[PDB]
Amino acid sequence: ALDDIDRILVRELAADGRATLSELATRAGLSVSAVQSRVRRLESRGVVQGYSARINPEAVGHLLSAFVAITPLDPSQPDDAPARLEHIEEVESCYSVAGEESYVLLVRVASARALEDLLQRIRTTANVRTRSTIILNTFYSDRQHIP
Amino acid sequence: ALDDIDRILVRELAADGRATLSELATRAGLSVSAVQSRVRRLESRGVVQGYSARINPEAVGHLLSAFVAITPLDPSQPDDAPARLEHIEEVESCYSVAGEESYVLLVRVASARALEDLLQRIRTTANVRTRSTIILNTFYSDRQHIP
Ligand SMILES: CC(C)C[C@H](N)C(=O)O
Repeated sequence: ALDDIDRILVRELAADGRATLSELATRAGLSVSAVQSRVRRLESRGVVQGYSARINPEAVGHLLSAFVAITPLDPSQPDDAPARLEHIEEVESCYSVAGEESYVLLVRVASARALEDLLQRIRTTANVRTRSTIILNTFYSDRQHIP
Repeated sequence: ALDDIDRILVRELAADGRATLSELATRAGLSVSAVQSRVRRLESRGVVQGYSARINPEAVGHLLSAFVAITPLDPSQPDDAPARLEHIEEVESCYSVAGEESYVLLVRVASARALEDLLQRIRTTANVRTRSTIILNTFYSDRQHIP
């Protein structure tokens, strides 16, 4: 249930998550109260999940990033791997995936040696084997597309 | 350097892109002017790159997401696939990687049949082979860590 106004809003907020209400209003042709109200509804259905500064991972110390695919050492009991890895701050994303492995993580770390220590924490806390793909360079990311 | 006032600043902004200059400055131990100018140098030094709302992709009609691993077919040609694909909009992310493939893409798409289309386009436009891994579920996605 996304009408055209909602599409302009989510599209403007994808590009600028700090658009103020007056800017959005005068872009959608609405009152500032109507915008507030539409935005609130977007947030409470789960259309807008939240708002974030896009931080440069190199500037804060994360010089190495990697994809880690993980697969349960014993796939019999149901899977708590996402829940159990939620406590590891260096895991930034966690997806379940079709094919041979069961999840892919994106992980960020200070160095090669910090990566090896983190792979150990991952194997032990979710009881998983790991396959690691170091990222060499990010050309662009999160380029969110509203059709 | 990142003066750890700067650290409490980027942590607060990573979890809330719409925190306001006022509510920051408090939990920061500063003034709505100090806080305010700092944040402008953070965007200047490329430490915060942007602000974005986090849009749920299913809610806007991206029912299938995928990692698409790509390798150029001819190594006598310049390897420019990131630039070559930058105009295709359903490629949300592009990374060069150290593993089997040269790059990894994250792609979002309407349906299994639209993915087939998109892959064929990726292949004919960069000049690549594709190997894709279907995302079943996002448990959490860019939860940025600041040490
Ligand atoms: C989500 C996973 C436990 C499923 C498995 N990797 C498959 O492709 O069938």
